[PDB]
Amino acid sequence: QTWSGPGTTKRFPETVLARCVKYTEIHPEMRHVDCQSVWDAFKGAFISKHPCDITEEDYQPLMKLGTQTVPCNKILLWSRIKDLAHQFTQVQRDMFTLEDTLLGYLADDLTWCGEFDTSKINYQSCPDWRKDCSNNPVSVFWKTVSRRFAEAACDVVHVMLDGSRSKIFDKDSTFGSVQVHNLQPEKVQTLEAWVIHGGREDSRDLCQDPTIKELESIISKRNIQFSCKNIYRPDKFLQCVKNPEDSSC
Ligand SMILES: NC(=O)c1ccc[n+]([C@@H]2O[C@H](COP(=O)([O-])OP(=O)(O)OC[C@H]3O[C@@H](n4cnc5c(N)ncnc54)[C@H](O)[C@@H]3O)[C@@H](O)[C@H]2O)c1
Repeated sequence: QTWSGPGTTKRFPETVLARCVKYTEIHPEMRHVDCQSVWDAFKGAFISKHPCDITEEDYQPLMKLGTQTVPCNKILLWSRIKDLAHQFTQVQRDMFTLEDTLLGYLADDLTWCGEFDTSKINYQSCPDWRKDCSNNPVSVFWKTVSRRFAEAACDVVHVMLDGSRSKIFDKDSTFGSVQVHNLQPEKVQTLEAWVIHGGREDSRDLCQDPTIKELESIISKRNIQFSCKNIYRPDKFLQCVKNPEDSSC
């Protein structure tokens, strides 16, 4: 092991390519996209580069090719609750997480890195953001696209949070550290948090949690309004999303 983190996901190239093909077949706005070109831009960002010396500039060709206009008022951010967030947008096709854009979809759940001294993809190990270095191919990609997604948002921006974390709002998460600080005060009217409950019996009003007050305070300073909703039963939440024209929802 050079690095502490998992190596590049097996079949990474085929996977990105196949994801690109699938995405561009499904999403008509991205029909102009040449997936081979996308892949080549993606590779170019990290191949032959030291995996602790990646910059946002490295991903600019990919950002260019992956240019996508998402409805700015229909953005769902999330933190620590990836699965519910995606289940939600799979059904509420009106709304978009980052992983519902081409670039986020290409990269979701994947790891990748290269090596400085060669042009090969490193399937053995990749830098861990913590135990190794922060400017790695994965962390730099996610910070860049997460920032740009946040910059794109307008009107009411929603964020799904895991109410079972004990830092429900975590300043150190990508949401907390990058996206909160890149919501444009000129465009964003309200950030509304949906705090997802995840455990036994009748729960507190988690919108009163100190970390939520922290989030509210941060965003208020940025001249953006804050709203918060408890989602007490995520299972019933999704069921209501799947069939909304139904009493009890
Ligand atoms: N799809 C993703 O894996 C991804 C990663 C980072 C950020 N984001 C965007 O930011 C928000 C969620 O990120 P979050 O950190 O608040 O929630 P989170 O802590 O749950 O992170 C989501 C995933 O990204 C990984 N991750 C988080 N920060 C990372 C970093 N700096 N370097 C490498 N991997 C990292 C985590 O291990 C986890 O698998 C969402 O709005 C999302 O669209 C998505």
